[PDB]
Parts: sequence; structure tokens; C-alpha cells
Amino acid sequence: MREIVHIQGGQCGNQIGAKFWEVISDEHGIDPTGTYHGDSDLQLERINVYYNEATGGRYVPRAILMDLEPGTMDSVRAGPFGQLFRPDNFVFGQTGAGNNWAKGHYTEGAELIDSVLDVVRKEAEGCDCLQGFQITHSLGGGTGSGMGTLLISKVREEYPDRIMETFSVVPSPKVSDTVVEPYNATLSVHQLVENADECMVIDNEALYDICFRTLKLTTPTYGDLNHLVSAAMSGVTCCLRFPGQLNSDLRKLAVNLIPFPRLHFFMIGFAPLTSRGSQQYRALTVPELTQQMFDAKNMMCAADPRHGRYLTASALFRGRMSTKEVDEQMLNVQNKNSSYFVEWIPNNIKSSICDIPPKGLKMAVTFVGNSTAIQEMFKRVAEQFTAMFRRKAFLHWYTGEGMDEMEFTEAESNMNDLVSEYQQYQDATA
Amino acid sequence: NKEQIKQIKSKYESCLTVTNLQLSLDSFKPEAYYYLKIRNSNGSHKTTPQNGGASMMFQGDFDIYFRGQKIVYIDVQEVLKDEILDFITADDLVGIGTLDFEKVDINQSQQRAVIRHKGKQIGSVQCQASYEIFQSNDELLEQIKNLEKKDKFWLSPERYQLDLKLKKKQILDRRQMLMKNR
Amino acid sequence: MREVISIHVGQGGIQVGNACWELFCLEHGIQPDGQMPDAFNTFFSETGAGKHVPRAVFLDLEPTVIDEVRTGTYRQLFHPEQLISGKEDAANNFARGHYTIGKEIVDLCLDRIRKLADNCTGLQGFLVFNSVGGGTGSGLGSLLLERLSVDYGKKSKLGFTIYPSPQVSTAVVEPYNSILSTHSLLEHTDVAVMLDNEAIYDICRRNLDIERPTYTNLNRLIAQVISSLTASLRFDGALNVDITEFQTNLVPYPRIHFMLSSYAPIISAEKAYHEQLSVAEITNSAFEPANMMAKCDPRHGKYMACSMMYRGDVVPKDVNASIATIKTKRTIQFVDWCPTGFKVGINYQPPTVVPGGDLAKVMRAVCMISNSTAIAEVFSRLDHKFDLMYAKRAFVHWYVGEGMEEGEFSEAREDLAALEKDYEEVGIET
Amino acid sequence: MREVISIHVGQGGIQVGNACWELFCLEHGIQPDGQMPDAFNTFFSETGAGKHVPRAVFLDLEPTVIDEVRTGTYRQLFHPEQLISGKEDAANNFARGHYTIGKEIVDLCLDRIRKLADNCTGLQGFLVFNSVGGGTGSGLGSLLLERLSVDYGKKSKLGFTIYPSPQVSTAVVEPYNSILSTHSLLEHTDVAVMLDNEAIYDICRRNLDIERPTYTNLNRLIAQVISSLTASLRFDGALNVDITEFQTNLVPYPRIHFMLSSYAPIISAEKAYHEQLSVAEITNSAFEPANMMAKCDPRHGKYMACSMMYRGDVVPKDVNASIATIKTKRTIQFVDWCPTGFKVGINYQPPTVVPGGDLAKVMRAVCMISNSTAIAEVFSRLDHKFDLMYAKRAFVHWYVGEGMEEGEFSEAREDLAALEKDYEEVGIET
Ligand SMILES: Nc1nc2c(ncn2[C@@H]2O[C@H](COP(=O)(O)OP(=O)(O)OP(=O)(O)O)[C@@H](O)[C@H]2O)c(=O)[nH]1
Ligand SMILES: Nc1nc2c(ncn2[C@@H]2O[C@H](COP(=O)(O)OP(=O)(O)OP(=O)(O)O)[C@@H](O)[C@H]2O)c(=O)[nH]1
Ligand SMILES: Nc1nc2c(ncn2[C@@H]2O[C@H](COP(=O)(O)OP(=O)(O)O)[C@@H](O)[C@H]2O)c(=O)[nH]1
Ligand SMILES: [Mg+2]
Ligand SMILES: [Mg+2]
Repeated sequence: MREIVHIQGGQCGNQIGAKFWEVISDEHGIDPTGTYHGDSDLQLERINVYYNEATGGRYVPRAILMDLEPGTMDSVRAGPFGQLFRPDNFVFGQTGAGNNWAKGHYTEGAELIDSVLDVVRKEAEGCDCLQGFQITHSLGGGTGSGMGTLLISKVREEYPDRIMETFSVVPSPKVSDTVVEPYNATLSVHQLVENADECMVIDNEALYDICFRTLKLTTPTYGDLNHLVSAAMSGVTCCLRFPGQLNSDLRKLAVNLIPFPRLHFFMIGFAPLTSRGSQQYRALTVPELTQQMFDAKNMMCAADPRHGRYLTASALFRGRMSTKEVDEQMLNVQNKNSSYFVEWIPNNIKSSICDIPPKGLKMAVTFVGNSTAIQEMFKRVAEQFTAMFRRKAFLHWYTGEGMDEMEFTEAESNMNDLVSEYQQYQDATA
Repeated sequence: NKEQIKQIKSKYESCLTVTNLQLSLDSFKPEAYYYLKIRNSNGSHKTTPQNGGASMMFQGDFDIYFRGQKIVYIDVQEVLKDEILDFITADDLVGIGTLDFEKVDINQSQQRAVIRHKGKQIGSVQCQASYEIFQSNDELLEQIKNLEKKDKFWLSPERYQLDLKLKKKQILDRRQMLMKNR
Repeated sequence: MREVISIHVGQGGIQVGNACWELFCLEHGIQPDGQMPDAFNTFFSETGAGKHVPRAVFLDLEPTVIDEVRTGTYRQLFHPEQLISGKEDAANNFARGHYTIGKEIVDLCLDRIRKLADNCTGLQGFLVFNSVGGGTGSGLGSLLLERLSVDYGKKSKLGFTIYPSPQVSTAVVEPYNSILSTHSLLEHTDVAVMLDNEAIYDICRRNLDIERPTYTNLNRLIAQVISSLTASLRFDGALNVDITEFQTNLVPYPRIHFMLSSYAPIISAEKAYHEQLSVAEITNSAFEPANMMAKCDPRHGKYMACSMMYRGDVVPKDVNASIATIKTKRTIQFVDWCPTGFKVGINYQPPTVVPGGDLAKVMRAVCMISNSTAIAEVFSRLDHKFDLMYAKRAFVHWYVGEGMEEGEFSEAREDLAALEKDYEEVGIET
Repeated sequence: MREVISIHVGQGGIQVGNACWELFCLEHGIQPDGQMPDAFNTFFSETGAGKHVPRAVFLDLEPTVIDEVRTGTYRQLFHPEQLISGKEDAANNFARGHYTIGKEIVDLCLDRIRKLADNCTGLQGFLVFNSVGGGTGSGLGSLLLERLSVDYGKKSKLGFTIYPSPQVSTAVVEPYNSILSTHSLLEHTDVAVMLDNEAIYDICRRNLDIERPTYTNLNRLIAQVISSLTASLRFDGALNVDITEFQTNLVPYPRIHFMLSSYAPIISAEKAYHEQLSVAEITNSAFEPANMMAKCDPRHGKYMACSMMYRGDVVPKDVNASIATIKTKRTIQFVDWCPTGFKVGINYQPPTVVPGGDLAKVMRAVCMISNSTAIAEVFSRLDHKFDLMYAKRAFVHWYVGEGMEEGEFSEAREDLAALEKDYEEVGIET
């Protein structure tokens, strides 16, 4: 019951999913052949959340994979746990977008999306009670940031009451791999605010910083960043698949973390994270988890959370632990940092406990906090956008496929309005 | 005419008809003949040569067909004419005008090309322009066209002899122009 | 399901095509007979049983080079009737190969192009190679590009032209046809890469330590650059780049698409292994002005956008840590309206070595394609060379007598003046 | 229980009959002696024990060719008294072979035809071969057709006539008898196929790469076309076609039954196997104007109906997918009052190869029989050639003195004018 379907688009989203599904399968004891080989009874009670049942007793994820080029899905199939995905759900084009948002949203993405929407509708109509959808995509690419966001609007138009999740990677100015990143980032943020019920920003720069400083491993690769993102993704829905002292589905988090409908851009972090050589030194206790949870360097975004004030915060503890300690520590982390918490909403931290810890760990915490410090990312994105747009650089590529500069002006104005009205509440006082 | 128009409209995106070409140069040679060569990426037309005067008026309708770039060049050519033999002995490029028809006001029937040589202005051509979006050498060509209308076969022995006569004469006229240009 | 067709016209084009086609056959394990004793599909096609046929066509009016090809070791590889050959050479006369003898040959080439294109299903685009300072090369390249631009339309075409050196020259009349061909491909080619011989001679002398190089050594380096550019289409990589993802990242405006390339490392086996060849040092060497593949000084102009490809065991974090260092340096400055200018690609397959060649085997390499404002100097010097002889109308009779009009020389001069004005207008700050 | 009788008259007819009768004997496994060391019944008859006798008759007034036949390796095959031979040749005079010497021979031929027909039980129809530009061929063909049209009535007769080339000619008087024979067979033959020599010479030169062809090479291609046409009667196929199923599909009106043929692929063993010979490429090659078996341009006229035969391992869906592509092309346009114009036949038996011949062994082939409006050009040029000499009454005395009336020349001219007017009247849209 109350299950969700998985939809991913683009190369970055496909690579994120290729590790997210591996993590989920390892958590539920599903072999790469789709056969259950788990140890505990609880591993099968709520498997309908992510997995479907077919004849022969094997399980198949309800994931939908889409891209405008076939290479990435032809590569993910040969990887481990690549056989679980149903071949029918693979939809792709023969041309690609070339990191051009217009091509992936107006000319090419519009004709292809009917086929993927057909299978999306097939998956949603069938399921017992829908909880919602979760979306993984990147804002630095053309086909992803175009087709995914248009699909968001199409899904929202047909299921207005369901919940919608988006895990979005925004292009940081530090590690830049594409010159046209500001254009399709700014165009995508315009559409994303209007339809997504929840959005979670993730930055490659913050992932590299975490890998270099906390784990202290010499050579980070995309596999480590994907593993961290996958652990963070799994931590959110853990209590929906396992029993606990205070169950809290996604809708309950939506109620408690979004004060106003347009303020739904969160930054997350996962604890504990320790190096291989120091994993024996540390002792896992609730104070040790909560001190690392609120650490500024532990956030999955380069945004500095002590440059603003938290509107609200959430924590999803895992493992068996006493609730009194959790509540007193949450109170203590809020009394010692009163300057960084907005004062006109008292008791702005939500807590939840799940009795099933991750495989290999005795305690774990997932942190989701809505803070005013996120304005800095939109500020720098808009700064680069307005630095590049004033000369109409690279504009002809977009304008040759039916798009105009008016949609750029409206997007810039709406993004600046969002930036302004997000900080409006930072200076608000009672 | 309908089938030819249909083939033209299938191959080209638009036509420009140029009429009433008036050449004005800062200096004419009074003893020299001038003609206009009107060209685009798809072909070229030539006016009849006229004697140099303070303003020259070239009559003719010049249909210029486009498939992309809407630029016409007007080359001004000076010609030495041998009055005894009625042939062109040399052709010298005086200057080039450019008409950019994306900038031509659809409401202005009159257009002006500035003629330039080595980057300096040396005159202008004025013309009327309309836009639609979709034995002498001439006697020998007219005889060939009249045989094409009479014979169901593309290669009569008489046509082959006339085509050989035409080619020999064009080589002689080209040699006379190369001799006049020396 | 992704394909590309390479066009080779002229003596220089055929001699660099031979150079790239030993390298591709060696890299995909195909013997010179064409027989193997799913990545080949980008350049080759399967015949059903046994041999592979290249997706390439060789053009020339002068039969000597084709006859040399049809008797060498590669006689069995190419299809017998795609090596189109003429009888009479254009003899360095541009008007000949554009108006007199090229027209009767161009129809067969277009028929061959159609017959090759109907086989491909996912055609990415075309590649073309031609030495500019020759009659048949420049003329037939211009005519083929003009025919293809209307037969196919929006398909992408890439041109690896070899412009004459600043002072070193083999002919005496090459500025005329170089200027005319630049006129022709300015409005007809999507990408043009600079390849003059003098810079590559200096590269060989300084790094490879060869004091008597021949054309084969130059062509092998060009072949390596081509392989590095197209590796991302036929090998798995952490950060892929497609051909269609260029005009959205390197071409700010439709007129400006001439850029100059560089490669690193270039080193011989006698002293390669004594140093570690870290990613930082190779990416520093790639940006050195003396390692430009075209004899132009980047210190004389701004950068617009840099697209640079890695291959081997490089890790993205090391790439970011090196892009930061380059942004730090004061001798390299980017244009004002471009905050980020780097597009990064990472591939896993290390560069392959050709036996008996110059380059050694290494695990890391970098190839950069950079668009800079300094390229206007080559246009200015070619224009100055052209004006000197066009003042007295020298050598013009060799062109007027081949059907070309007198005024055709002037408009190419006007287009070059327009291009030089445009390059100055773009490079000024706001 | 299905039979067909082939008639060979004249030197060209006998020389193409020899060519087809090596091929049939080779295809059915019968040795040249006539002995095998149930499909044969279409062309042959069983004698009770041992040898097979062809259902063919050879006619000529000039004895040299028949004497050559009766001494070659095939002396034992044909029945001794069905090789009817005369004593005096007609010497390119049509009036001779229609009024003077052909009448005394035609009775024996008709007796032989009756003796062969009484043996058959399921007679499909007759085949006739005759080179038109000769006296005995055209005259005896006309007389035989006129006798058969009244002796048998509704039985179908097919004529594989070889008209003279546009400019290449062997005689000087062949337009006269060509026009007269066209007059004779216009109202007497159900199907006439164009076979002029110049087009087949060009085919051999371009594809077979033979620079010095002889008549045997032409006759082998004609024999292959005949075998492809009649394969459906003696081999199992997924989509069969009978001879009687032609006037219902290719002949819109009783007057219009002249059509021109083409064949594909035509390729030598030296370069055949390097390419895959897919059905799409062969069906594209068959429609190429340069591969017409008669020197006429199909681009100059509309199509009326296309009947095209396949043989080998071709699958119907691939045929449909290729008919769609041809309907797509803008250079091939059908007549307005014909929405669908294709009749498709598929057979399983691949074409057989003759040892020492030109063609190689392939698994797929296509033969098309297409009726088009462009055929009027050959009639117009033959008419123009006729008028030039008929203006001065040249060579007429050679015809008036052989019993023909003066006015007989004019009415053939009037019938050709009527045919040309009819072809123009049909091709105009409604
Ligand atoms: N990099 C490189 N350049 C070459 C090579 N061969 C010729 N060139 C250049 O090509 C220019 C002249 O054009 P070519 O390619 O030699 O001759 P072409 O293009 O066939 O033109 P034609 O003279 O009419 O045959 C010279 O200035 C050379 O610089 C080569 O092997 N490598
Ligand atoms: N395709 C082809 N045509 C031939 C061949 N032999 C002759 N012809 C053509 O036949 C025409 C003349 O007719 P022939 O067949 O040679 O002679 P005929 O039909 O027996 O008539 P007579 O001259 O009276 O004997 C010539 O114009 C040739 O083009 C041949 O072997 N193959
Ligand atoms: N975490 C992670 N990020 C990736 C991976 N591959 C690419 N990216 C990021 O995705 C961005 C490029 O997105 P792109 O591949 O063009 O998206 P697309 O246009 O939808 O295919 C780069 O800036 C990378 O930082 C990966 O395997 N893992
Ligand atoms: Mg040459
Ligand atoms: Mg004879």
C-alpha cells in the first residue's frame, strides 16, 4: 500500500538510479536475478512499495527509464543489477538534444513523450493506493532538464492530488562541465517551482568536498557520489517500508516542512560518515549523530547554512534508540543555536524514529532542512545567466527551434522574484 | 509556362524581378561601353552594353531565383567594342554593388545599390524590384530552339552542326575579348 | 545505432585519411584485410559475414594518390567504387574545381553519399578533410558542402581544414583560393578547425625531438586528435559528449565557428616513463601557447569557450582541481560575458599506439578544442597577402578564363572584412 | 499441367533463344544431351523414357544459324524437324518476308505449332522473340502473329522485341520495317517489351565493367529476365503471379501495352560479396533511370502501373517497407487516376548462375516490368527518322517491287500518330 513509482531521465538521473536500485535491492536481499535470499521476515512485508510481482516468483522494479539517446540505457543494462529493469520500460530516441533545452522540450521531447507517458499511465493506474512519484534528473543537461520538467507538468495535470518528489542536481560554478549550463538551469527552475511538491538540490561540488574532507579517500569517482546520493534517497522512505515508533510518510513531511506553497527547496545530508581508518575509533551515539547532522560541511550543497536562518528542520533517525534522548538532543541543538532559527515559528524541528537500521550500520540519520541560505545558489545562477544573456551569446541555438527571448525574460524575472520572496521571510520579525 | 513555373516554384523559395536599372558613376569614359552583370548564388544575367554617359538606363526584366541567401551582386563591366566586327574584345570590372533583399522594404518599388571599387564608392545603381515568395550568337540560339520545337528527337544532325558552329563562335569571341584586354 | 561519414578530398585530405584509417582499424582490432581474426558501428558497417567496410569516400581529380591507395596493403578494405577518381587535375586553380571539371564528378560523389546514408539509421553528422591551399581540394570541398547543405539541411558537418602557414608556403597562389574557400565555407560549415603545418612542425621538433619530419608524422598527430574527439561515441565514459552537443557550447554566434586545437601529452618512449604524467601537468601543457596546433598566439586575445576531452583513468575531482588552477592564472583571461567557459568530457579508453610511430603508450591524455578571439590574426595576414597581388590583378587571368566572374574576388574580401569587424565587436566588454 | 510455347524467328531471335535454352536446361538439371543424370513440365515434355524435348520452335529463312545450332553441343536436344529453315534470306526487306518467301514457309510452322499444342493440356500462352530491324524477323513475326490471332483467338501472346537504338544502328533501312512491324503487332500482341541494345551496352559497361561486350553477354541478361518472369509458374512461392494475370494489372487500355523492363542486381563476383545486397538497395537500384533495359528516361513521364518480381529469401514486410520509400520520393510520380500501382510477386528459388558467364551467385534479385508514359519518345524519334527518307520516297522501290502497295506506308504513319496522340491523352490529369 501507499507505494510510489520511479521515473528517471537523462544520463545523470540514469546513473543515480543505477545505484539507488542496487542499494534498495541489497537492503531487501534481492539478488541481481530477482530472487529473494533475505534473512528477516520484515524484508518481505512491505516489498510492494518499490517492487512488482511476476510469475515465477521474481520481482521487478516499477521504474521508467527515458533518454533522448540510447547509449546510457544500453550501458546501464550491462552493469550489476541491470537485468531487474523490465525491457518494455526502456524508451529512447535516435537523435538526442545536445544539451539544448529547446530541443529537449519543444521539438524532440514533445513527440517522444507520448510513449513514455503511456507506460507511466499504465504503471500508475494499476497500483493499489498511489502515494506519489519521485523524479531524478539533472539541471545541467538539455534533454534531462527539458523532458523531465515537461513530464512533471504533464503528470501534475493528471494527478493534482498526489505528491511529487524531484531530486535535482543544479550546475555549480566551481565544477563546470558545460558552457550552456546557466540557460537550461534558469529555464528549468522556472517550470520546477510551479509543479513540484518537493525539490531536493544536490551539487557535485559539495559531494567532492565531503568525499575529500570527511571520508578522506584519495580518488573520488562518480560511484561514490552516486552511493552517497543513493543512501540519502533511501533514508527518506525507510519508515514507510519498516515499522517504527513514529511512522511518517512523505505527505507528513510535506505538511511539516513547507510553510508556504512556493518554499519547497530543501538541502539534505546523511550521517554518520567516517573514514575507513577511523571507523573503529568512533562510538555511535545520538549526540555523535546529531552533532554531525547539523554540521555545515555535511550538507549535500555548497550553500553555507550559517549564512541564514532555518525556517524548519527534519530528522529521520534509524535503529533502535530511546526517544527521550532524541527529543532532549533536538531541544539542545535548538537552544544553543537560537540565532540561526527563525523566531516567529516555535518548535520548528521534526523527528521520527525507525527501528530498522541500514545493513551494516547500527544507527543512521537523514536530515532535511528548509533554510533561507539556499538563496545564494539562485543568486549565482542568475548572475551567470544575466552575464551571458546581455550579449545574446549562444541564443541563436535556442531561438532557431521556436523559442524566443520573451520566455527568457519571464524566466529571469520569476526566478529573481522567487529569490526576493524567499529572503523576505528571513528579515521578517514578530 | 504553367509546368515551367511549377518546376521553378518547386526548386526555389522566392523570386525577385529587377527592372529599370539606372547606372550613375562618378566618372564615365565617353568612348567605353558598359553592361551590368546581375548575379546571385544560382546564376547571372547580363544587360546589353550601352555607351558611357552621365546616367545609363538598362531596359529588361531580370528574374532572380533564391534558395537561401537573398543577396544580389550588380557587377559594372566596362567593354571595348570593335565597331567593325560587333564583338566584345575585353571586359574590365569597374565595380560591384550589393543588394541585400532582407533589408529591402516590400513597400518601396525603388532600390539603390552603392557601387564600390577597392572599398571606395564610385557610383550607384537604382532599380525597380518586385518580390514573390513561392550570323549573331542570338540568331544561332534561336535556330537551335526552333529545331528543338520541330524535332521529337533531342539530337538531329542539323542541331549538332549548329551547336558546333555556336561553340566555335563563342571561342572566337572569347579570344577577341582576351586580345582586347591585352 | 550512431554513425558518422568522413569525406576526404584532395591530396592532403587523402593522405590524412590514410593516417586516420590505420589508427581506427588498429583501435578496433580489424586487420588490414578487413577481417577480425559492438563499438565498430560508428565508423564501419557489417557485411553479414566477415569483413567490415569503412563509412568513408575518397575524392580526387588527379589519379596518382588513389592508385597508390588501391595497390597498398589496404586494397582489400575499401569498397572498389567509392574511391572516385578523375583524369585531369585542377592544378591549384580554384575556378577549375568549382566550375569546369568538378561539376562532372560531383554527381557521382553525391550518389555515393546517398548510398552510404541510406544504410545508416542514427546518422550523427559528416566529417570532411581538405587542404585549403589547392585547387581541387578547396573547390570540390566548397561544391560538396554547398550541395549537402541543401540536400540534407540541418545535419551537422565538421571541417578539418589546413590553412597555410604565416610565412612558410609551398605554392605562390594559395592566398587567392584560401580566401575564396573561406568565403564558401563561412556560411556553409558548422565547425572549422585550424590545422596549419608550421605549428605542428614546431611541436614535433620541440617535443618529439625529430629534426627531419615528413607529412606522415603530422598526419598521425591529426589522426590522434580525430580519435580523441570521436572516442566518446564508441566507448563507455563517466561524462559523455556528442557531436550535436557542440554548437550549444562552443559557438556563441552563427558566424563565429573557427577554433584552434591542442593536444597533450606529446612525448617519446625514451623519456616518457621518467615522469608521472599527472592530470594537472598535462592540462597545464595543453594550455601552453607553444603547444597550439595552429600558429596563433592565445595571449593576444580573449577566450570565448573551451571544450576539452580527457581519456584514460582520470578522475573528475582531479579535473576540477585543475580547472580551478587555470582560472587562477593571470596570463589567461576569459571574455566578460562568459563566467564559466569549460565543457569537460571524461572517457575510460586510453589512447592507442601505432607500431613504428612516434608517440608512446600512456594512460592519460587531454585534447582541447578552444574558441578564442585571437584567431583574427590569421585572417588579417591572409587578407594582407591577398591585397598585395590583387592590387595589380596578378594571376587573375588564370581564374577569369575558367568561367569565374571578375567581381567574385571582391565579395570574398568584403566578407573577410565583415568577419574581422565581427570578431572585434564581440571581444569588447560591456 | 501448365505449359508455354516459345517462338524464335530471325537471327537475333535464334541467338537469344540459344541463350535462354542453356539457362533453362541448367536450371532444371537437364544435361545438354537432354538426359537427367515435377517443375520441368512448363517448358519441356516427357518422352516416356529418358530425354526431354523443349517446347520451342526455331524459324529462319537463312540457313547458317540453324546449321550452327544443329552441329553444336545441343544437336541432340531439339527435335530434328522443328528447326524450320528456308533457302533464301529476305535481306532486310520487310515485303519479302511478308509477301514473297514467308508465305511458303508459314504453313509448316503453323503445322508444327498445332502438333506442339495438341500435346499441352493447360496451355498458358505463347512467347515470341524477334529482332525488329530485319526483314525475315519482322515479316515472319507479323505473319505468324496474324495467323495465331485467328487460329486460337483469346490465347495470350508475349513479344520480346528488340527495337533499334536512338542513334546506334547496324542497318540503314531499319526504320521502315520497324514502323511496319509496330503497325502489325499493335493490334495483334497482348504484351510487348522494349529491348534496345544501347541501354544494355551501358548496363554492361557500368556494372559488369566489361569494355568489349559481344551479343552473348546481352542475350544472357535477356535470358535471366525471361527466367525471372516465368519462375512463378514452376517454383513454389508465397505470392504467385500467372501470365494471364497481366492485362488486368499492367494494361489500362487495349492500345497501350508497350512497357520497359529493368533488372537488379547486376554485379560481378570480384566485388559482389563486399556489400550486403539488402532488398531495399536492390529495389532502389531497379528504379534508377540509368538501369532501364531500354534507352528511355522515366523522369520524362508518369508511371501507369509497376509489376515487379522478387526471388530468393525476401520477406514481404521488407518489400512493403521499400514500396513505401519509393512512394515517398519526389522524383518518381505516378499518374493521378492510379492510387496504387504496384503488383508484387515473391518466389523462393534464387537465380541460377551459368558457368563462365558474367553474373555472380546471389540470394536476392528483383525484376520489374513497368508501364510508363515516357515511352512515346522512341515512337517520336523513329517517326522522325522515317519521315526524312519517306519525304523523297527513298528505298521504296525495293518494297513496291515485292508485292506491297504504295499506300501501305502511310497508314502505319497514321497509326503511329494515333498512338502518340493516345499516349498524350492518357497522361493528362483530370
Ligand atoms: N598537413 C598536411 N598538408 C598537406 C599535405 N599535403 C599537402 N598539404 C597542403 O596542401 C596544400 C596544397 O594542396 P594539396 O592538398 O597539396 O593539393 P590539392 O588539394 O589536391 O589541390 P591540387 O593542387 O589541385 O591537386 C599545400 O600548401 C600543403 O601545405 C599533407 O600531407 N599534410
Ligand atoms: N540484342 C540482340 N540484337 C541482335 C542480335 N543480332 C542481331 N540483332 C539485331 O537485329 C537487327 C537486324 O535483324 P537481324 O536479327 O540481325 O536479322 P533478321 O531478323 O534475321 O532479318 P534478315 O536480315 O532478313 O535476316 C540488328 O539491327 C541488330 O540490332 C543479337 O544477337 N542480340
Ligand atoms: N553524480 C553523478 N553526476 C553525473 C554523472 N555523470 C554526469 N554527471 C553530472 O551531469 C552533468 C551533465 O549532465 P548531462 O549528462 O549532460 O545530462 P543529460 O543532458 O540529460 O544527458 C555534469 O555536470 C556532471 O556533473 C554520474 O555518473 N554521477
Ligand atoms: Mg593534387
Ligand atoms: Mg538473317
